[PDB]
Amino acid sequence: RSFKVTACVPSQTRIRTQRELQNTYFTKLVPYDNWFREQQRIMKMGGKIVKVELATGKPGTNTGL
Amino acid sequence: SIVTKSIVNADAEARYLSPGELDRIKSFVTSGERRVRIAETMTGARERIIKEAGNQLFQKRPDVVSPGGNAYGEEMTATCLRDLDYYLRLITYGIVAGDVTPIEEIGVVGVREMYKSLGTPIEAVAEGVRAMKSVATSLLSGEDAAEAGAYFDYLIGAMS
Amino acid sequence: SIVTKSIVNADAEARYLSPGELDRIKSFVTSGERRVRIAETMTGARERIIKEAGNQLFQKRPDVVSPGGNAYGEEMTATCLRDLDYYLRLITYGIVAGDVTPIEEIGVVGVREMYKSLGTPIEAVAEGVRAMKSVATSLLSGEDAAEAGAYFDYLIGAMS
Amino acid sequence: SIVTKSIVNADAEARYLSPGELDRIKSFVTSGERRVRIAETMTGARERIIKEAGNQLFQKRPDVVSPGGNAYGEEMTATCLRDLDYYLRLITYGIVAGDVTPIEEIGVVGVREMYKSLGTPIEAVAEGVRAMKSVATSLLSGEDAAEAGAYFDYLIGAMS
Amino acid sequence: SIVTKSIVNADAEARYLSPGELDRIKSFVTSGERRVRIAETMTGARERIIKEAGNQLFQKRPDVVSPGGNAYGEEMTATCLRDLDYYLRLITYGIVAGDVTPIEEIGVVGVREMYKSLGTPIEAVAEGVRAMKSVATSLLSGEDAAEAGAYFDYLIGAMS
Amino acid sequence: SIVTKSIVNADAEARYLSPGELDRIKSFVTSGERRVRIAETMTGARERIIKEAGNQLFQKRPDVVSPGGNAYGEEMTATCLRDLDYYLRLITYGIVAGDVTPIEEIGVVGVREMYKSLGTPIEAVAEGVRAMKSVATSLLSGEDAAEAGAYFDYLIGAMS
Amino acid sequence: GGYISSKFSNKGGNSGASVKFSESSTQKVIRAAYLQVFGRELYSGQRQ
Amino acid sequence: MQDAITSVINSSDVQGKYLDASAIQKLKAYFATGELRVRAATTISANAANIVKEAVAKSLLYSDITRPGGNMYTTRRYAACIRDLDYYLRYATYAMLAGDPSILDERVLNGLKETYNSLGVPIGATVQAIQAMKEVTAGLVGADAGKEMGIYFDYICSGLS
Amino acid sequence: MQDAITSVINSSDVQGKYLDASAIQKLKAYFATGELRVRAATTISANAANIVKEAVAKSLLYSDITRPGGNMYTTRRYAACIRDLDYYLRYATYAMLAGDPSILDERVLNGLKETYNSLGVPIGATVQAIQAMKEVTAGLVGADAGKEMGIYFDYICSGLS
Amino acid sequence: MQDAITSVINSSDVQGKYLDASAIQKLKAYFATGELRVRAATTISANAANIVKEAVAKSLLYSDITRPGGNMYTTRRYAACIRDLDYYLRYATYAMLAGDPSILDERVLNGLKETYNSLGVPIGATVQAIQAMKEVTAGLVGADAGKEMGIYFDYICSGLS
Amino acid sequence: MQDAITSVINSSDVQGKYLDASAIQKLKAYFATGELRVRAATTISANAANIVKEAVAKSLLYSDITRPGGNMYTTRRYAACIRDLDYYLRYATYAMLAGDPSILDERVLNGLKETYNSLGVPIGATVQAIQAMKEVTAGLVGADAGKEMGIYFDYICSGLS
Amino acid sequence: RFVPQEKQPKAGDPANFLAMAKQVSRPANTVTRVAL
Ligand SMILES: *[C@H](C)[C@H]1/C(=C/c2[nH]c(/C=C3N=C(/C=C4\NC(=O)C(CC)=C4C)C(C)=C\3CCC(=O)O)c(CCC(=O)O)c2C)NC(=O)[C@@H]1C
Ligand SMILES: CCC1=C(C)/C(=C/C2=NC(=C\c3[nH]c(/C=C4\NC(=O)[C@H](C)[C@H]4CC)c(C)c3CCC(=O)O)/C(CCC(=O)O)=C2C)NC1=O
Ligand SMILES: CCC1=C(C)/C(=C/C2=NC(=C\c3[nH]c(/C=C4\NC(=O)[C@H](C)[C@H]4CC)c(C)c3CCC(=O)O)/C(CCC(=O)O)=C2C)NC1=O
Ligand SMILES: CCC1=C(C)/C(=C/C2=NC(=C\c3[nH]c(/C=C4\NC(=O)[C@H](C)[C@H]4CC)c(C)c3CCC(=O)O)/C(CCC(=O)O)=C2C)NC1=O
Ligand SMILES: CCC1=C(C)/C(=C/C2=NC(=C\c3[nH]c(/C=C4\NC(=O)[C@H](C)[C@H]4CC)c(C)c3CCC(=O)O)/C(CCC(=O)O)=C2C)NC1=O
Ligand SMILES: CCC1=C(C)/C(=C/C2=NC(=C\c3[nH]c(/C=C4\NC(=O)[C@H](C)[C@H]4CC)c(C)c3CCC(=O)O)/C(CCC(=O)O)=C2C)NC1=O
Ligand SMILES: CCC1=C(C)/C(=C/C2=NC(=C\c3[nH]c(/C=C4\NC(=O)[C@H](C)[C@H]4CC)c(C)c3CCC(=O)O)/C(CCC(=O)O)=C2C)NC1=O
Ligand SMILES: CCC1=C(C)/C(=C/C2=NC(=C\c3[nH]c(/C=C4\NC(=O)[C@H](C)[C@H]4CC)c(C)c3CCC(=O)O)/C(CCC(=O)O)=C2C)NC1=O
Ligand SMILES: CCC1=C(C)/C(=C/C2=NC(=C\c3[nH]c(/C=C4\NC(=O)[C@H](C)[C@H]4CC)c(C)c3CCC(=O)O)/C(CCC(=O)O)=C2C)NC1=O
Ligand SMILES: CCC1=C(C)/C(=C/C2=NC(=C\c3[nH]c(/C=C4\NC(=O)[C@H](C)[C@H]4CC)c(C)c3CCC(=O)O)/C(CCC(=O)O)=C2C)NC1=O
Repeated sequence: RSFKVTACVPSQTRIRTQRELQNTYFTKLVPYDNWFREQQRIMKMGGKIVKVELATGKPGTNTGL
Repeated sequence: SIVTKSIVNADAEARYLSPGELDRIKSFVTSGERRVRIAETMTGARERIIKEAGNQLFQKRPDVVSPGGNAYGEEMTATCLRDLDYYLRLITYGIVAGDVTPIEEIGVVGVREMYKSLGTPIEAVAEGVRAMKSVATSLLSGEDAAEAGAYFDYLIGAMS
Repeated sequence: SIVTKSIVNADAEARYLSPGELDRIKSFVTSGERRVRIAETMTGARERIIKEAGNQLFQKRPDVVSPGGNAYGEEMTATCLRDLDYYLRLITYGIVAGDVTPIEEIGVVGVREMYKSLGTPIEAVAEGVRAMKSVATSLLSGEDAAEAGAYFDYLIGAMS
Repeated sequence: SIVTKSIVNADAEARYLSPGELDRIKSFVTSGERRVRIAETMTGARERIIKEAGNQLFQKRPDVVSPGGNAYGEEMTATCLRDLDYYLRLITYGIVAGDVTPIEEIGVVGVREMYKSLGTPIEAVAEGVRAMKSVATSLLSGEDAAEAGAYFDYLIGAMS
Repeated sequence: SIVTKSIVNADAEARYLSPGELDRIKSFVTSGERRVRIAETMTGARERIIKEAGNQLFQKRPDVVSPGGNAYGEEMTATCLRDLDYYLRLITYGIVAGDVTPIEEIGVVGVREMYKSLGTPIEAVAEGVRAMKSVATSLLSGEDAAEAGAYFDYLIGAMS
Repeated sequence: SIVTKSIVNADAEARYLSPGELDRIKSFVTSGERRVRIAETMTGARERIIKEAGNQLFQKRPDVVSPGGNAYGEEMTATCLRDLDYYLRLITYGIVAGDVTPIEEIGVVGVREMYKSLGTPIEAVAEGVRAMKSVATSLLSGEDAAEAGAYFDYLIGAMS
Repeated sequence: GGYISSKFSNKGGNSGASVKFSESSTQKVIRAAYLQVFGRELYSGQRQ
Repeated sequence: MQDAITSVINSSDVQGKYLDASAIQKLKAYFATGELRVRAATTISANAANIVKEAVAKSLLYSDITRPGGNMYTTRRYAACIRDLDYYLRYATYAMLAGDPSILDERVLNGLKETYNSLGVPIGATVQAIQAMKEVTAGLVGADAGKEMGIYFDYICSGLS
Repeated sequence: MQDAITSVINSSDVQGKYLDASAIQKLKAYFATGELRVRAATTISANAANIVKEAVAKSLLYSDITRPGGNMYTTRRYAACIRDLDYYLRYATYAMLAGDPSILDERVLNGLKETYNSLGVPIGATVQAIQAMKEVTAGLVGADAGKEMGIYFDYICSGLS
Repeated sequence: MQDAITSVINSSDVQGKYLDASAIQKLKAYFATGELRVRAATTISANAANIVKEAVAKSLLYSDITRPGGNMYTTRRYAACIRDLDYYLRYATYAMLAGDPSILDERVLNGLKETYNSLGVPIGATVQAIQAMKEVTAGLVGADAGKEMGIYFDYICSGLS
Repeated sequence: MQDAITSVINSSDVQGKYLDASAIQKLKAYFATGELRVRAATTISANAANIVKEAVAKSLLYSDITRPGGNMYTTRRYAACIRDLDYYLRYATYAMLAGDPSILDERVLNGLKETYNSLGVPIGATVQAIQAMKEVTAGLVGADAGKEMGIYFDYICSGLS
Repeated sequence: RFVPQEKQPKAGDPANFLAMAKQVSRPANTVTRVAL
């Protein structure tokens, strides 16, 4: 049950002399049971959630996760 | 199911499923023509199991029938049989599945939340479920209730 | 054993044991008489197994007897037949314990770095267990060869 | 290249390149023609450095030629020459860059999971390429066989 | 030094040393016979440097030694010339290491927090070092100008 | 602000607001008419504060107004005041919010990279914003010179 | 090959890729990830 | 993450000027209504579970999604939903003291719009629930603070729809 | 990840009907041929490092694709595509026991299309490798279960091409 | 991350050939100009602050981009102007030492069309900042390698625009 | 077919009561916005070959999809794809004219979710084309009526995803 | 004290040791094998 986020987050307080292109464009896959503790982490950072996608199976299926 | 729990465990070890567990699926499929009698007997007594286990519960906890509990009135004792029937509509989904993977995702995973959110104490809910799975063990055979009664009594410790 | 997978995979979620996993416990203590007769017969002909499956292994892979290989001379082939007797003993533990785990801990999790530090080929002993299972399933019964031959099949399938 | 190893050594700490490090690049440019003279001596004398040193490997390890082993006389010993010819090609890729990584990314990164699936002793390749570069140092000089000597020994310590 | 961080970059990957940086150690130790020759010239004329770097500083920023400034007094300059004498000790440590981590671990890391506390301005001590850079590069020839002035650059750009 | 700090601290523990913290906001809102007239004490006299600290900065440091310095000429001097005009606007935002949180996100988090790139000395700004402090608190009252001056003294130590 | 998902319209990957430099720069992150969480190098039959 | 005092600061900063007389007329308007916002913050956070147990009772408890065929029979899906409607009560009361809808934007509204489309749940049942949450919360805190909490409920409601 | 047993459980609770008569012969069809699958899935694990011996040696070993210039010529690209074939066998055997290809499109087929068009992997070489490994399993499990294994092998090749 | 040294390794590998005599003179073509890149890379590294001040002074510092409402108005953003301009200078001299613009497409020009769009950074301003940075580093190096430096700056500006 | 007039007829008829005040507040809101919706339905029908063009020329041309390999390579796939995007826009304007998405529940979202997975149509690209067609339409009709299509454009996207 | 665990008798399984000497030919020459 994995999602597929794509997240644009800026650097809040620090001016990072290394590149950190990947630290502004997490387009990772997060599973369902730990997305919502993870979604608030981007949300408290001031990031922007662009899209979320169901990379796994069908919604509404109440068994088999 | 027991097929489903074995293959997700073998994915975690990143190997094929073990010959210890391959006995169990082989034991599940020779008992696949053993599990189906438990499923059909609960069809023939689902109007008999629930209508007796309510009064078994209401003689154990008559705080519910008193005015002020969460099932008081004829419109309110409808759900205190309907939520019990819904749990009888969960075991037969997992008798033939063998284990608790349809028991969890329909019944268990947030059941501390919504009965608190509806105001019903789950200790009364688990009591009638325990009152249910004394009558269903007496209805089934001594060999049927030896394993399904162990499977019956998961839900009482899972709820409360 | 059967408990050692189940007592760990339910401790990690910090729950009590699910009654699908209590089938796995029930599932065998009824097989513990049948699991004990086979390892008594395996130990009872453990000299005939190593002297036969060690013999025609070298008709299949004659390289390790040949000079330039590791087991040149009788002083190393008898050292080589220690690992045949060790793995025969580790089969008989795993049949009695019931599943995959005691042969995995004692004789598997270092063998890509033990045998590389010894310089011996890691694939050639994997040929020998298929002959060790050839002589063993040739001497036991037919109904236990689907059980006892499969515990051989794990220590093949994680060796090569 | 030694240019390419220098940038990622500076880009990890997000830095412009050190002028002591540009001395290594400026020494690499004025000694760039010398390494091309090293590489043509290998490619010109390829047919005397492969059939000899492979035969040194077969004299050191006569396990290889014998049946039951990895090689056999008609083409399997011939294709263990071309699987040995690839590494001499990778050394000549490595010495003209002044760097290890043309030996790395083509012929190091997955050789253990390759040759276990191919069924050859990976240590015999390492003893074979040790026999390859023992005669390669005596080929060209005593001066140029030291800083090209530093790229010979790495592939020995990559197989094991 | 180069050798003490080529260890750590190779230790945290748990690898042995690559031969690319073994060139970097080998080119460093044959440069050791000429880098200490720079440091013997630097410590031989420290009193010619420190007296001249004081008078090139105090003409540029005359407010710090005029009263109302921090270095006012007969002895308060004598500590403040000594506080600039320490950076000549460290640059001779940075010359013989070929590196800048003895500048870093000794004379960089908390240098903003000292002079904020003591009250001297942080750029005014940095302007003495570029005044010290103009005389110490005038002590040496052309090929020792950039090799000494690079470590002078790093102490300027860190404090400012 | 105190409203912003009390939410974000209480959001991270997933709790509502404490009654100790709700009376913090309740006194903060009702005293907001006190703080806005401290803000209009400065913006009513902003063009005098710039001009007096304009004369007070170039007296104590005349190299920035000198030819060669970074504010030389009637347009190149016009800018340094206009930069001081920004910091009246920033500190007036800080008294209104009751915190240095609009000082952070607007004004102070990148000054150590900006003026090093722009060539102006940060300590030249750090006295001009300190001469701003002496001309402001003479115009304010007694008690709020500790209140507004804490936003002044935050801009000194975060500058230098 | 780069970030394959979230298309990232221009990439000059050189998908032929005889020698990339990027394989060593991602091999030693993986070895350092094992070296911190397990604290040691893992055995070769165990690394997922 | 901002509040109504710093949003007036930010609307004056990005325009350019100082605290002009239009902003002080806006800022003094916040300090007058800020007294009632605290006295309605406590009586929501007292009855935070009592609101959401009644707001589900107006619209959701006997409908399409209790007879089999919808979102909530699966016990995790109903318990997420009571927990989702709990967090609307927390963030609107975070929006009530802060005096702006922009705290709801960087905490609720940006992510949640595309998940509910992707997870197949109805937004139309959610906006029916928050409007049912609006008609009970005005009864608890009083009507005059109900016009305050009716703003940020609608910003969730217009934002999700 | 869910099997055919959970799938008929999934299609029975959601409409409000009990465990009816028509669901039983879907399960009895599973319970009839489920004894065949445990005889099948053990023998694949006997040859799980031996099918991949034959996987290269039938269609990939002494070909021009392995000759320098092709896609399968590097040691980092060789060993990455034996594990990429070994995973396609192991997840097939999970589906051999599932009675369902619904372990494939969660863990195998989720990003597998776009990662081969981007990495330069030829699609036609894989389906000439995977469909070649259908018939060697037909000599190891017998006639009928290889035709059952040919369903999920074609479900790979329907979901790869 | 291909060097011009490694590019002729990349072409000679996929031919299946050794170090060809055509590849020898191509390596000597890089080795001849390699003296004129090491002597020009020291000038850039000693003038990185002495270039990027003079690139923003020609095109950036007095416009509607440093006013309030401008994109680089506050010093949180102005420090992320110079540093995001410093990457285009620090990676310019990186490919100058390699003679190959493949470093720019893997490390720099990777998501920058997409990243600057979803922050609000105008691409039409920073394309002029690079071209103003090209005309100042041409005089600091000379017309030999300033021809060679200048082919990377529009190469950045091609995929950025 | 349920108009927003006829929707509150049917919700009043299932109770069998007359029109209350809160039902009339749906009508008098709907009678207020009558002239706004009629102005939008004219200017879409005068531009319905250009709204369908600037949606696909923004989001889908020169992409993966118009290139050979997936789903819009041939012309008959392109004619079928512009047949859908014309029909979505023509069915969105009826819900703008009705004020109820029951047209989209009855005439569009019946077989469409099932027939796209059954055909191999990418839902994730055609949920983007209607999403790209919204801000063309919100600019073409004016943002007062541009906030009116956004309920009924994304009612397709709530159903089709 | 000298035994504990040893099956000394290799005895019968050995031995072959026929052995062989192997020649050298060019790798490039298609000995390696090229399918298609
Ligand atoms: C377009 C950018 C996307 C796309 C379109 C596409 N669709 C089809 C096939 C069909 N489309 C429909 C659509 C509808 N039926 C309805 O009732 C309504 C509501 C008014 C709609 C929108 C139907 C029924 C079909 C199948 C029958 C037919 O002949 O068209 C195709 C053709 C597929 C093929 O293989 O030929 C295409 C290309 N597909 C894409 O790639 C885009 C994401
Ligand atoms: C190595 C390849 C690479 C680069 C270059 C890169 C840049 C980059 N520039 C950024 C921001 C920024 N970039 C600018 C850019 C500019 N200011 C202007 O006015 C001009 C138009 C332009 C420079 C001339 C600004 C103002 C910000 C801050 C706004 C934001 O947070 O995005 C950020 C956001 C994080 C932060 O710095 O706070 C990144 C990651 N990322 C990468 O991976
Ligand atoms: C409990 C798990 C376990 C096992 C099974 C084991 C075997 C084992 N094999 C050994 C040596 C060895 N074992 C072999 C065996 C073989 N090489 C081959 O070519 C064949 C494939 C195979 C036998 C047919 C050989 C050749 C040596 C000697 C290695 C040498 O002399 O370099 C030794 C050291 C010698 C001794 O103590 O007598 C042990 C302990 N050790 C363990 O810890
Ligand atoms: C440059 C990076 C690189 C390497 C290293 C590489 C190796 C490689 N070695 C191979 C085979 C082989 N390699 C050997 C080698 C040996 N057997 C022995 O007895 C000896 C101990 C040993 C070498 C001295 C043999 C016998 C085969 C054929 C195996 C078979 O056909 O089953 C093959 C398969 C056939 C071929 O295409 O040549 C490859 C691809 N390919 C690459 O792209
Ligand atoms: C090697 C590492 C190292 C550093 C960095 C160091 C700094 C240092 N500078 C000091 C004092 C001082 N340093 C100065 C320096 C100056 N006044 C000026 O106006 C000029 C800008 C500047 C020097 C050119 C002055 C005036 C004092 C005395 C401060 C006082 O007594 O109030 C002191 C206190 C006196 C003491 O403890 O001996 C220390 C520790 N000592 C070290 O061992
Ligand atoms: C609100 C946050 C904020 C800050 C801090 C800021 C600084 C800032 N100061 C600037 C220039 C400048 N700033 C100064 C100011 C000074 N130089 C001096 O010599 C004086 C000592 C000193 C003032 C105390 C001058 C003279 C320039 C122009 C320098 C040049 O053009 O080379 C510039 C470039 C041109 C411009 O003003 O648009 C910026 C962006 N801008 C901002 O938006
Ligand atoms: C199949 C999975 C499933 C679960 C777990 C479930 C729980 C569940 N029980 C409910 C109500 C209820 N459940 C009960 C049952 C009880 N309360 C009592 O006091 C009795 C003692 C006790 C039974 C032991 C009652 C009385 C209600 C309605 C509560 C109310 O109207 O206030 C409701 C809200 C109404 C509805 O839509 O059904 C849910 C979702 N429903 C499900 O479909
Ligand atoms: C604080 C900002 C924020 C919001 C608002 C939010 C929503 C959110 N709602 C979710 C699930 C859910 N929400 C519902 C909601 C409902 N069921 C119904 O019938 C009603 C229409 C509605 C509520 C009464 C359902 C059925 C699911 C499960 C659907 C799924 O499994 O994806 C999930 C996935 C797991 C989780 O609960 O954490 C998130 C992340 N997340 C956030 O971070
Ligand atoms: C569990 C489900 C699953 C599968 C099936 C899977 C495949 C997979 N194959 C990959 C690469 C690869 N796949 C191949 C494939 C092949 N080479 C050939 O000769 C043939 C065309 C084909 C034979 C199978 C090659 C060569 C690469 C590496 C690309 C490279 O060399 O850079 C990669 C990229 C990462 C890497 O291995 O470097 C993934 C993720 N991943 C998964 O998670
Ligand atoms: C194999 C069958 C096949 C056809 C028929 C086909 C047509 C086709 N032509 C296109 C564009 C185009 N086609 C043309 C061609 C022309 N306009 C002129 O004035 C020229 C005289 C004329 C050439 C005959 C132009 C100019 C565009 C770009 C239109 C635009 O970008 O607005 C596009 C959109 C871009 C894309 O995704 O590919 C398609 C799909 N593609 C195909 O794969």
